[PDB]
Amino acid sequence: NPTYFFTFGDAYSQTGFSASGTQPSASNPMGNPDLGIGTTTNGPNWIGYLTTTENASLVLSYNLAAGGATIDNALVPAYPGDLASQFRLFEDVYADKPASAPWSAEDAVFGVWIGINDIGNAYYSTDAETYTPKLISRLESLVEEVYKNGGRKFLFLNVPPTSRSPLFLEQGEEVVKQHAEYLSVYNENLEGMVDDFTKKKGDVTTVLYDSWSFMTKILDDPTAYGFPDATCINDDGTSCIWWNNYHPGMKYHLLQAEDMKPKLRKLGGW
Repeated sequence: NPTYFFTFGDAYSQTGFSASGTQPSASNPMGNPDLGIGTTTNGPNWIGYLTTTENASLVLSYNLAAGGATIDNALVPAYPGDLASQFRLFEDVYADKPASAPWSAEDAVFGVWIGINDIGNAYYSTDAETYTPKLISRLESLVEEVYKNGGRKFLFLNVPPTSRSPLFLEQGEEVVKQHAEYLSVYNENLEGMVDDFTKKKGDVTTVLYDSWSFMTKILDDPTAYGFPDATCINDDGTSCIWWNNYHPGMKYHLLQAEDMKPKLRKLGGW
C-alpha cells in the first residue's frame, strides 16, 4: 500500500525525473534516475531521503521539480518549467489516476517547495507586501487544481535563508537584508495561505515545514552539525553546507529530511 508522493519545486528539489522514464515501483521508488542522480547536492536530496531513508512504509516519488523554477512566468518569469508547467505535467500524466499511479485521497501526498527563485528575482524590484500575495494566490490556485483532482494531503516547505547563500553574501550585507526582509513577508503570507486553505476546505491534511528556521539554526551554529563554517562551498556535498554558491549539499538535505520525518507522520509515509 504505497504513498504516492508528487513533488513540485525548483533546483532544491530537482532530480531529473522524466514522466517517460522508468516509473516508480516498490523495487524502484524514485522511478528515474537512480537515487542520488540529478540533484544539486552531490547525492540524494530531501525527496530521495524522505522516499528511501526516512520512509515508514512504501513511498513512490514522482518528482516534477525543475531547476530555476518560479511559480508562474506570468508573474516572476525565469525558465519554461515553472511551477504552473509542473502542475500541467501532473494534469497531463497523473491527475487522472492511471494504472501506473492509481492514487487516491488517502494515499497521495503533494509536496511543494517554491519561492526561492521568485524572491531571488523580484526582491528589489517589487513591493513584498502587495506583490507576494499575488505569488501566493497563484500558488493557491495551482493547489486547487490538484484538490479538484481529489488530492487532500499537502506538504508545503517555506523558503530557506538563501539570503545567506554565498551567492547573496557576495552582493553585500544590505542586499542580504533586503532579500531576507522580502523573503520573510513571502513566508508569512505562505503560512497564512496554508492555514486559510486548510480551514476553508476542512477535509485536507496539511503540513507547513519551516525550512527557514531549520537551516537558520545550522547557519548560526554550523559546527554543532559537523560543518566547519556557514559559508564554505564543497561539491562533495558533505564538507560544507553549500554544494555550490546557491544550493546546499546532501548532508544538509539529509539533516532536513531527518528533521522533517516526525512532522510528516500525519501525511502517511513517515
